[PDB]
Amino acid sequence: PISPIETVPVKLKPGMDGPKVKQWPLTEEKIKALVEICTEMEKEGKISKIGPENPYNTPVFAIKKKWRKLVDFRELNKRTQDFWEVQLGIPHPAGLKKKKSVTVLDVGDAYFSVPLDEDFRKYTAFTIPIRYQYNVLPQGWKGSPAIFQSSMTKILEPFRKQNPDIVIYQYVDDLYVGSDLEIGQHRTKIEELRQHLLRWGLTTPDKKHQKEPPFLWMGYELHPDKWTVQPIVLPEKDSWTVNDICKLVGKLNWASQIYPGIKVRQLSKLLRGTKALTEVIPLTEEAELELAENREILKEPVHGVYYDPSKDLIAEIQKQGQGQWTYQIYQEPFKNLKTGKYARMRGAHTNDVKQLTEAVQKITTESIVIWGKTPKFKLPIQKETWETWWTEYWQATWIPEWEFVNTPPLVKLWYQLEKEPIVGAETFYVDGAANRETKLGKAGYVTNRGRQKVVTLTDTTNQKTELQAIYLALQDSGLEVNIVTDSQYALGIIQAQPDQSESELVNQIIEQLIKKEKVYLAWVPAHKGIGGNEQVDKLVSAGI
Amino acid sequence: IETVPVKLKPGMDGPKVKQWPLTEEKIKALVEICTEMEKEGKISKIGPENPYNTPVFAIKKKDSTKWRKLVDFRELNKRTQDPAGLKKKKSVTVLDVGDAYFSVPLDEDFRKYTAFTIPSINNETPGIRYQYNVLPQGWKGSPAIFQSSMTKILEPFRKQNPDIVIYQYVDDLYVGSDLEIGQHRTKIEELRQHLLRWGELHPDKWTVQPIVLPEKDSWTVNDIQKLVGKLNWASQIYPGIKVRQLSKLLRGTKALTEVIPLTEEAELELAENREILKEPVHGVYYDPSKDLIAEIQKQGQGQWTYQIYQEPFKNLKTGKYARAHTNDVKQLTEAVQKITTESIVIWGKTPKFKLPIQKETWETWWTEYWQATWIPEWEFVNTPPLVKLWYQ
DNA sequence: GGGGCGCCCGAACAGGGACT
DNA sequence: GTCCCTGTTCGGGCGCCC
Ligand SMILES: Nc1nc(=O)n([C@@H]2CS[C@H](COP(=O)(O)OP(=O)(O)OP(=O)(O)O)O2)cc1F
Ligand SMILES: [Mg+2]
Repeated sequence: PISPIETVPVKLKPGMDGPKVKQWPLTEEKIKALVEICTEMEKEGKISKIGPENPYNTPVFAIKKKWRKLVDFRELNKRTQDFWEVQLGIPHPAGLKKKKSVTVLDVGDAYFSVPLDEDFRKYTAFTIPIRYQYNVLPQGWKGSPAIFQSSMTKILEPFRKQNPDIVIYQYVDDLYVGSDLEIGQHRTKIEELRQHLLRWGLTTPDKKHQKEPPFLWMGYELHPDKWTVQPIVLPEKDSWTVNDICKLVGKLNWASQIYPGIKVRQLSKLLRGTKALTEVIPLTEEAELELAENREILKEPVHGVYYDPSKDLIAEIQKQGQGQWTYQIYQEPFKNLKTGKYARMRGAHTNDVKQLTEAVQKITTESIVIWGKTPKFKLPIQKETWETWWTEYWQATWIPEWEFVNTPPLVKLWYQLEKEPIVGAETFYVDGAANRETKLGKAGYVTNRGRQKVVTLTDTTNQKTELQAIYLALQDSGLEVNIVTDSQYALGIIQAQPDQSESELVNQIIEQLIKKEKVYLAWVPAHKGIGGNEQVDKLVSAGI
Repeated sequence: IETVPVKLKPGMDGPKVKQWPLTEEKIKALVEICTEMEKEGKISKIGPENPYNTPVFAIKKKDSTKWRKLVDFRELNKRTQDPAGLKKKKSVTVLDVGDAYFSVPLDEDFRKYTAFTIPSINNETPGIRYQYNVLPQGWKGSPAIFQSSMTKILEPFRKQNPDIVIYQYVDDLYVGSDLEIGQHRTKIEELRQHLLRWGELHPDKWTVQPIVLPEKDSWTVNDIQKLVGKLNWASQIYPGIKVRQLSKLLRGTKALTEVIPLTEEAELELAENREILKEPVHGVYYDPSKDLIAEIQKQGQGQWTYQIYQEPFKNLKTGKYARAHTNDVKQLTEAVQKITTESIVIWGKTPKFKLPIQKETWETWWTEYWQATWIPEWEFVNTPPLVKLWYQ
């Protein structure tokens, strides 16, 4: 039936007009289901028969759930005004509190219970192969979701006012209703809620009225003291395509919310060169191995718990290598609220302290969404490793309240640049130059002990020659070395202490830095005739 | 009362900025404040057919169990059509006159651009959207439309106290006097009383941070190399800086820890440069049609340095901000509030900040430490570690 | 066909440094 | 100015919910 709620006024974008698009041919299985649906809707006021005074038309079709009627308004959606979406995210079971009594209700034929603006009905014209227009929200129009969600909220607002301590999780037409009443009195409230919805035209079919645990909700099963995800099944192909791995990436990601340990780096690295979805791809050993690891952790049984506002939130992070991080959030040990992974690579060059600081940031934001507060952290990093980093590093960086957890692999800084120049260490003056024309270059050094080397490079860049020279000085020096450079580019990278990089060359440099006992890197302004930055400049620029 | 028409700059839409996640605290406070504002008719509920949005949050002022709603209107302000003695005073008190604005209605056809959205914990519900019916706190237009009404209110107090400077910046009234602190406070209370019947800073203790060169009885090649790079940079700000003699000590290819005795020339050149750094920066004129730009460098140990300029190397001001369990982001957040305050007092305008912090770090936590009623523009940078040595 | 959030990727900017 | 390298956004695809 149809809500007496006020319609929501809606326009086309300025200077535009409704869709005029031919209905494409359609199998009869569908045509039968269409007219079945349309004769009832038309009977009920939800659609009206139009004439030839309606120029517009938009294709319609169906897919099976019973049947769902759809309309390909891709063209109308283009001409319609913008909406601010009111759905800001997805409720998560781990943010639910323990409730004495629980109900889950679905609203029956939701969209078709909300009236569409009169001045806009004409644009919704569609034709069954009979012509109709919509008097209610259509499935396929881009305005239907927000208009539904907002209307629902107006409709629930009075009930929520009158019943501040009944919690109603409202996800489109889905209602989870929780109370601290005994089932008798809870059921009385539910009935009050259902008559409230019915007054506004929204039915709640007993068919989808769940009264006993486990409740089915948002892809989960909610038991009274625990929650679980509904079964996940990974493809078992032998030949894999882009679109197949994506199905696997996606499903793993979804699992990672409650299955600790999941990893998807190598699988993801596969999807890089591809230009189209059909390509098949060799499951590299690195990736094929990952698959099995994940595939193994899924077989084990798993569950989260609910939220007790009167205890603390604790997030505990673990390192998995290759810039991969896993975490678990809990209030009581081995009773997870939920889990997750972090795996984003930010920057050409980074180290494990930065990545850990990014995982903390992510987890903090996610926790604020779900529980409205920050967790306390448990991290594989020494209170003193952190302070070293926080001291030397030039950026503001910070981690909220945390204690160390010696669960390796511990996060560590892999080398430290000296603060003062090194006595009894040979001084290298390095430099590089490149030619923008020919792409030819040179990198070399000159040392206070009389050593001098110049290496010619091909297909290079100025910045590269500059890193090449530093690398060269690292290669030909003892376990202690002073290096003087005039490159802000190179000094900037090395001073931030990366342990991993997208650049092979920086990786090679990193390996050298870890080998060394002591490195002091110092900067001077170029072309100011500083010796013997000046002397190595002549060398590497000659012929360049 | 009847409303004043207001437009956007031509060829500009309203703001469409996504609401960020709030803590339980801030949401509870916001829902309290909003329901009351909706009773008093100051805001109305709206739908998703209004396509505009602007972030809201809330700050717990002082220790007081009173929250203040805070709408980030920076975007809308960018898109809204368009007191020298105050920096001298012994004391300036900052008053929050924001709620005065709620008494003036707001052009109906403009209200839609003031839309905002209250999130829920764990997305229990979709957002609740409101728009303003009155002059909103934080909006550029609010002090404009209200000025004539603000003048009428103040004019008598200004008469009776001509030594007192009152300056307004959006929600803020800056009140400056040379009174000893007891009679100052009494006067402030006096101005508060006057405001009621309608409906602590110390500017001349603001020091600047000069570039300064180390003093040493013996200099290594490294020392001199640092020195010359620093001087060579500084020469971009003080073109009289000279580096020729000192640089000539680094002829050859020498060990970093080799000791170099300074020549007579080099000592003189160093002595000149020392003096040149005293002599104030020449030729820097504040241009109000240009952005104020602020850079901050982290010096460590609770030390922060900053410069305000509009053109590269043309500094209007340069400063330092000083403070175990230190919180960098807090410190940074406090530093930008301090700098903004100075900048308003000195020029009545808010600088665009270049923040030495990663975006996500900053965006994760800065609302935890914010106490101002305004919010400055900002952008995030990767400080080349060179410049952090320059203001050492 | 629609809206939401998530994840990964690469395209198109926007900066600042080094160079003819 | 140009190239280079780095950052950010924003629109692809897939997952999941209705
Ligand atoms: N793929 C979907 N597209 C949609 O536009 N919807 C929208 C948002 S929720 C609304 C549900 O409409 P209906 O209530 O007729 O859906 P239903 O048949 O699942 O539920 P019911 O049997 O009517 O109680 O349809 C749902 C989808 F799953
Ligand atoms: Mg339904």
